[PDB]
Amino acid sequence: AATREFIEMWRLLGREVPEHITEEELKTLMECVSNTAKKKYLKYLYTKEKVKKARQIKKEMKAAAREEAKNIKKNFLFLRLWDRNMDIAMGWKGAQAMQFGQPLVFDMAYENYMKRKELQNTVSQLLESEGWNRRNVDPFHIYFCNLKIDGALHRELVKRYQEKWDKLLLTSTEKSHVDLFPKDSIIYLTADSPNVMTTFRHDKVYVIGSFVDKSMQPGTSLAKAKRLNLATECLPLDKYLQWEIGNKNLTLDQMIRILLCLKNNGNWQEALQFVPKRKHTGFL
Amino acid sequence: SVKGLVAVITGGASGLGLATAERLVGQGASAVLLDLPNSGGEAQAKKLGNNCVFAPADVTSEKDVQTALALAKGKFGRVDVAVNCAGIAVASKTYNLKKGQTHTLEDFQRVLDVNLMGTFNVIRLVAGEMGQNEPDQGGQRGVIINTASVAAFEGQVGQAAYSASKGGIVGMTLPIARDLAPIGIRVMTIAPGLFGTPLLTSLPEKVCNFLASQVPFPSRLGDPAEYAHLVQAIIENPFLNGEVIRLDGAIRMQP
Amino acid sequence: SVKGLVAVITGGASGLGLATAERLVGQGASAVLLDLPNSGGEAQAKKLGNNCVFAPADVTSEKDVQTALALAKGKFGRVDVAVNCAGIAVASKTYNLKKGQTHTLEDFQRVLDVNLMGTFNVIRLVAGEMGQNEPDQGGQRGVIINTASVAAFEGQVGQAAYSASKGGIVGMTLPIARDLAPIGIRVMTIAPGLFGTPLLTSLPEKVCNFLASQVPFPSRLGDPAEYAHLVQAIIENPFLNGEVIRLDGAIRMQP
Amino acid sequence: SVKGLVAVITGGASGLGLATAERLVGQGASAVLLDLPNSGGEAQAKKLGNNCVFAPADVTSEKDVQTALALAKGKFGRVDVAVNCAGIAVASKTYNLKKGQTHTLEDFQRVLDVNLMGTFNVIRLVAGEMGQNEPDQGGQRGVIINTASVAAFEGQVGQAAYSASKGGIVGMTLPIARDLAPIGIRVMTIAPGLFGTPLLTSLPEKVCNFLASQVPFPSRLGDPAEYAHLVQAIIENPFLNGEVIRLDGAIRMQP
Amino acid sequence: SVKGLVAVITGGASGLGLATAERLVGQGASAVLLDLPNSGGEAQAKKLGNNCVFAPADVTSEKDVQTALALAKGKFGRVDVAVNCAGIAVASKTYNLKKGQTHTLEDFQRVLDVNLMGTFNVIRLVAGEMGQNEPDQGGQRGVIINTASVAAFEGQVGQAAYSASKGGIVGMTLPIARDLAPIGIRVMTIAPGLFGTPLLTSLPEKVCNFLASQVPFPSRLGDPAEYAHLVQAIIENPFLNGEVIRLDGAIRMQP
RNA sequence: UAAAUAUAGUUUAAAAACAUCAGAUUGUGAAUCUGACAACAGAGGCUUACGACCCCUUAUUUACCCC
Ligand SMILES: *O[C@H]1[C@@H](O)[C@H](n2cnc3c(=O)[nH]c(N)nc32)O[C@@H]1COP(=O)(O)OP(=O)(O)OP(=O)(O)O
Ligand SMILES: C[S@@+](CC[C@H](N)C(=O)[O-])C[C@H]1O[C@@H](n2cnc3c(N)ncnc32)[C@H](O)[C@@H]1O
Ligand SMILES: [Mg+2]
Repeated sequence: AATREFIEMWRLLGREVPEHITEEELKTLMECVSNTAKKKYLKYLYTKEKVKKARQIKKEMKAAAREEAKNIKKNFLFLRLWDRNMDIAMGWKGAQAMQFGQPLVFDMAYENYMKRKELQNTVSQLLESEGWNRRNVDPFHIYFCNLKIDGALHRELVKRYQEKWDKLLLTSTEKSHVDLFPKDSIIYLTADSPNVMTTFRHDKVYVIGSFVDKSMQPGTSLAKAKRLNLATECLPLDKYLQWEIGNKNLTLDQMIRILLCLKNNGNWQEALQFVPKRKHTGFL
Repeated sequence: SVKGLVAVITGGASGLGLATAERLVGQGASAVLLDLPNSGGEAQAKKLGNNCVFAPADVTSEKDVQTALALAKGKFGRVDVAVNCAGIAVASKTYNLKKGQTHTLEDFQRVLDVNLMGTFNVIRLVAGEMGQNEPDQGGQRGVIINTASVAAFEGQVGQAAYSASKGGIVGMTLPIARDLAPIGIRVMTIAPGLFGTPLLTSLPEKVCNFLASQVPFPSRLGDPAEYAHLVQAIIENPFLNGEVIRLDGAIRMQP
Repeated sequence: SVKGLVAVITGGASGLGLATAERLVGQGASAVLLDLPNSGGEAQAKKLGNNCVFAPADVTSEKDVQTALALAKGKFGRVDVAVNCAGIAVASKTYNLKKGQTHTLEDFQRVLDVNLMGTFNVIRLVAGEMGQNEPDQGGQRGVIINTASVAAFEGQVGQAAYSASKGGIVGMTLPIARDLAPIGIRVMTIAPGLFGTPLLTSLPEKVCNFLASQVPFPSRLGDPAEYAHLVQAIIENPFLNGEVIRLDGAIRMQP
Repeated sequence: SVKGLVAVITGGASGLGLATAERLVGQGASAVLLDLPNSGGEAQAKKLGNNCVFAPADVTSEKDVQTALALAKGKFGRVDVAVNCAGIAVASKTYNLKKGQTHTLEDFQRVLDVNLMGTFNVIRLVAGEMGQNEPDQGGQRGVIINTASVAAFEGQVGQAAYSASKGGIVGMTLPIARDLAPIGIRVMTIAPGLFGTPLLTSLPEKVCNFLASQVPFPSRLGDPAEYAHLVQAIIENPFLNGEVIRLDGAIRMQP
Repeated sequence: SVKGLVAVITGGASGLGLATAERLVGQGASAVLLDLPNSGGEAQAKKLGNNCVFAPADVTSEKDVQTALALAKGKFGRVDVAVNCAGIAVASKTYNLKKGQTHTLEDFQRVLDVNLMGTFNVIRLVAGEMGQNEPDQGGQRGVIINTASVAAFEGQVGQAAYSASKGGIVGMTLPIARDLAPIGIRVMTIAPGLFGTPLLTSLPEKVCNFLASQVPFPSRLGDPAEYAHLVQAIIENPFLNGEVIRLDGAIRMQP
C-alpha cells in the first residue's frame, strides 16, 4: 500500500521509530486512525526491539563469558531432574484439583470492551495467574468461562501456550458460569461492588472478570453481575490499607494470589501483601 | 487351550468383561455375560454369536447369581471359568475440612457391596458349580479370575471406598485359593491400572490425558483387549494360583 | 508424648482395645472406650479411673458413633487419637465339596460390616472431630490407628471373610492417609499376628499350643500389651503415616 | 506374537532357560542360549535347530556378555527379548549357635554376583542392544524378563544369600522399568516357586517330594514349560511392565 | 527398656546412625560407633560421653568388623543390639539412549558391597556375638535392625543399584529372622523415606523445599531423631520380628 | 470546586533487577540453553523531536462543598 512509503519519511524526522517493521505490524498500523495512535504504536515497536537488542547483546556477552570460564578449568541419591519432577508433581496436584478443587472462574466475556493492546495484556495476566495456581499447595479448579473458540482471546491463549493449551489442567468452556454452577453459590468479584468481602468462603464460586481496562470503564463488571442476578463482593482495600494512589482494580495475577492466600487460611494482612506497595502507605 | 471352556464373565456387557468375552469366544470358548438387566448385554451376546448368552443378574444378589449360573449350566452344561469384572467406584474424600464434607456411609457401603461382596457372592456360588466338574488330567476343575485395582496398593485421594473394596479382593485371593485347592479350583486376581473403560472415561478428559501420559510405558490407557489377553494366559497356565498380577504399564499412582 | 492426649478406642472393653486403653491411661492420656452396650465396658472404664469413660456404641451405625464422639467431646473437650480395635471373625470355608456346604453371604457381610465398614465409619466421623483441633507445633491434628490382621496377607483356610475385611483396611490405609494429609491426620494400620486375645485363648488348647509354637520368635502368642506399646510408638512418632506394620513375631500363616 | 523375535536367554542350557528356549523357538522365535562353556549349551542349541545358537558366557563378566550379545547380533541381526534365568543357590544358615558355624561372606558374595549382579550386567548391556531397534507399532524396542524367586518374599532357613539376591531383583525391577520406559523397553520379573529344575532335584528326594505336596494346587513341582508359557505371555502382552508375577501354585514357604 | 543395653551402630558417625546413638545413649544404653576411619566418629563418640566408643571399621571387611566387635566386647562386655545404618547411594541410569551411556558395572557392585553385602557381613558376625548372651526372661539374646529404603519398593529413575541393594535387605529380613529365631535374635528392617540427613540437606534449598512438599504429612524431611525413636520402639517391643516398617510420612516416590 | 497525582506482574532508576509462559530425561553452575511476552491510566493534539508542553475523560488522595 501507500503506508509502506508513508512510514519512510517518519524515520527521517527521528520520531522514535523502529528500524525494522514486519508486514503483520503494518496491518496493525491500519487500526491506528490518528496521528497520536500511530505515534504510540511506533514508540511501542521502537522500545520492543531496543530491549530485544539490549538483551541479545547481553546474550553474546553472557555466552562469551561462559566459554572462557570452562576453558580455564561421587555419591548422589538423585539425578538432577528437578524441573521435570516438579512439573510432574504439579500435574498430579492439578489432576486432583480438577476433581475436588474449589472452582475459580475467569470470565472471558470482555473481548468487546478491549482493544488489541488490552487483550494482549489480559492473556499475559492469565498466563501468570494460572502459573501461581499451578504451583500452589492447594490449587483452584480454574474455569475459563464465556471463552469463544474462534475469539481473539482464545487465539492469543493458544499462541502463548502452543501445544501446552490442550494439556492445561483447567476447564475452558464457551458456557457461562451461571450454566455450570448454582447462582446462589456464585460471588462475582468487582471493585465497584457495594458489598465488602469479609471472609473467604470455601463453598462459593468466585468469578473474576478477564478484563484489563487501561481505558477505564467503571461498572462494566458490576453490570454483568446485575444483568444476571449474581452476588457481588469487593476486596476490603480501604478497610485494611491506607490507600494513597492508583486504581483500586487490581490485576488478575494479584487477585488469584490474594484468593490463594485466603483459601489457605491466610489473614487479610498476608493476603493483601500482593497489592502493589506503590498504591498504599501500609496496613492501617 | 481355552477352546471348549465355558466362562461366566461378570460385568460382561462392557469394558473389561466384554473384551474378555470377545477374546475367549474368538478363541473357541463359550461365554455367559452376567450383567445388570439395563446393561445392554443382550445386544452384546447376540453380536458375539451362538456361543455367547446374556444372563441378567445383580452380583450382590444370591438369587440373581444362582439364576445366572443355572442359565449357564442349562445352555452350556458346565462352568469352567469365572471372571469377575463387575465394579463401581465413587470419587469422594473421607473428610474435607474446608468444605466440612464427610464421606457418606452409604457411598462406602454401595461400593463394597458390588465390588467386594458381589465378587465373593459369585466366587462362592460358581465354586459349587465348578465342584461338579470332573477334574482334568491335571486335577483342575475350574479357574476363577478376579479384578482388583492398582488402587488396592496405591489408592488416590477420593478412592477410599474403591481401594477398600479392591484391597479386600486382594486380601481374600490367597485364602480362597487355599480353600479351593483340594477341589482343584485356581483363584487368581488381576490388578489393572488405568484402562480405557467407562470407569475412567467419566473423569474429565484433561485428567484422563494427564494420567495416561504418566504411565511409564506404554504411555497410554490400558486396552481392554490387553486385560483379556492376560485372562487367557491365566486360564492356560496351570501353575498360576493365589497371586495378584498388576497390569498397569508400571504406573504408581500419586495422591 | 501421649500425656494429655484423648484417645477413642473402639472395642476398648476387651482384648487389644482394652490393653491399649490401660497403657495410654497409665501414660497420662484420656481414653474413651467405644464398645457394644453388653461388652462390660462400664466396669473397665471404672477400673481405669477418672481419665477413662465408657461410650456404648455400635461401630456399624452412624448414629451410635456420633453419640459416642459427642460423649468424648463433652467429657474431654477434644479427640486426638482414634484406635480401631473393634472386630469379629468367622471360620467358614468358601465351599466344601465333600459336605456340599457353601459359605453364607450373610456371614461374609456381617464380618465386612463390623471389621471394614465399621472401621471406615469411625474413621470418617472421628476425622471430622479431629479436624476441629488446632494443629500442634508439627501441624498434626490427630492420629488414626487401624487394626488389620496378618490374614490380610496370608489368610488361612476358612478366613475368606476375615481376610477380605482386613485386606480392605490395608487397601484403604494409604488413600485415607492421602485424604487426611492436608488436615494433618496421620493414618496407620497394625496387622497383628496371633495374640492372646479372649477369642484365641478360648480356642482349643491343641490348636492354641501348636499355633503358639509356630511363631518363630518369641514362640508364644502375642501379648496385648505389646500391641498397646506399638500403638503408643505410632502416636509418639510424627513421621509414621500411611503404612501397615505387621506385629506377628515373624510368623507366616500356613493354609 | 513372538514369531520373528530374537530372544537372548541367560542360563538357557538347562532348567527354566532351556524350557523358555524350546517354547519360543517352537513358536517361531530365534533364541540365543547364554550359558557357561561347560553347560552343554552347544548340544541344546543344535537340538533346537537353526533358529537357536549357543553363546558361551559368564553373566558376571562384562566382556563375556558383550561377546555373547555380539554373537547374537551377528547371527540374528537384533535382540528383542532378554530372559535372565541364570542363577545359583546356597544352603547355609546365617549363624548356627549349636555348631558355632557362621555363614561365609564369600558364599553370600558368589550368590549375589551371579543372581543379582549377573542379572543387572545382562540388563544394562542388552538394553544398549535393544536401544538400537526401531520402535514397533506400539513404540516398543524390547522386553526384559528377570527370574526372582518366592524366596524374595518368604525365604526359608538357610536361604539368606538367595533371598537377598532375589529381593534385589524385585527391588530393581521398577526403577529399571522407569529407566527404560522412554526407550520403550518393558522390564518384568517372574518369581517362580518350587519348579522341577535340576537345582530342586539336587535336594533329597524326601524333601522335594514333601515340597511337592506342600503346593496347594496343583500339588506338584512347577513344570518348566509353565515358566516358559508365562514368559511368552509377558512378551505378547504390551501392558505388563514393572511387575513381579509369582508363579508358585499359591505356595507360601514355611521356615 | 534400653537402659543397660549395648548397641553396635553401623555408620554411627553421622545421619541416622548418629541420631540412633544419641537417643540410645541418652536413654541409658551403651553405643559403639562403627564407621570408616575417615569419618568424624572419634569426635562423635567423645561428644556422647563414656558410654559411647568409636570402632573404626569398613563393613565390607570381615576383619574390620571382627576387630570392631572385639572392641565392643572388650569395652562393654556384650552386644545386645545391632543397628545397620551404613550405606552409600549412587544415581545412575541403567542405559541412556540419547547419550549412549551405560550404567557402570563397578558402580552397581560398590553399592551392593556396602549396602547389602556390608549389612549381611555385620549381621552374620554380630549374631555370633549375640549368641553368647544369656537369654533374657523372654528368651531374647539380641535385636538386629537394618536400614532399607523406600527405594526398595518404589525406586526412582537412576536408583537401580540403590534399589537392588535395599531390596536385598528387605528380601533377607524374614529368612534371617527365621535363621536366628531359635537363638532368640529378632531381625527387623526400617525403610526410611526422605530424611534430613547431610546427603539430602546439602542439596540446594529449592530441591530441599520441593522434596519436603512431596511428603504427604508431615510435609517435611524426616528428622533423624524420628528414625532413632522407631529404633528404640523396635528394641523395646518383643513381638516385632521379620518385618519391614516404612518410615516415610506416607510418601510414594514418583519416577 | 480546586490542587496534586495515576508504572496493569513487582520494584528501582530517570533502563535495569526480580518475576511470567513454552520447550528441556539437566551426571549435580539447569546458578543453563532455545524461544514467547515487552505499551509508566486513557483519548486527542502540538513540536525538529521530548516521558516536554496544551486539552478532555476516568481514577486516587488531600482540602472544600455553593456567589
Ligand atoms: O462542577 C462539578 C463539581 O466540580 C462540583 N462538585 C462536586 N462535588 C463537590 C464537592 O464535594 N465539593 C465542591 N466544592 N464541589 C463539588 O459540582 C459540579 C457538579 O457536580 P458533578 O458534575 O461533579 O456531579 P454530578 O452528580 O453532576 O455528575 P456528573 O456531571 O459528573 O456526571
Ligand atoms: C482490573 S479488574 C477490571 C476492572 C473493570 N473496570 C471492572 O469493571 O471491574 C479485573 C478483575 O479483577 C477483579 N478485581 C480487581 N480488583 C478488584 C477489587 N479491588 N475487588 C474485587 N475484585 C477485583 C474483578 O473481577 C475484575 O473484573
Ligand atoms: Mg498494577
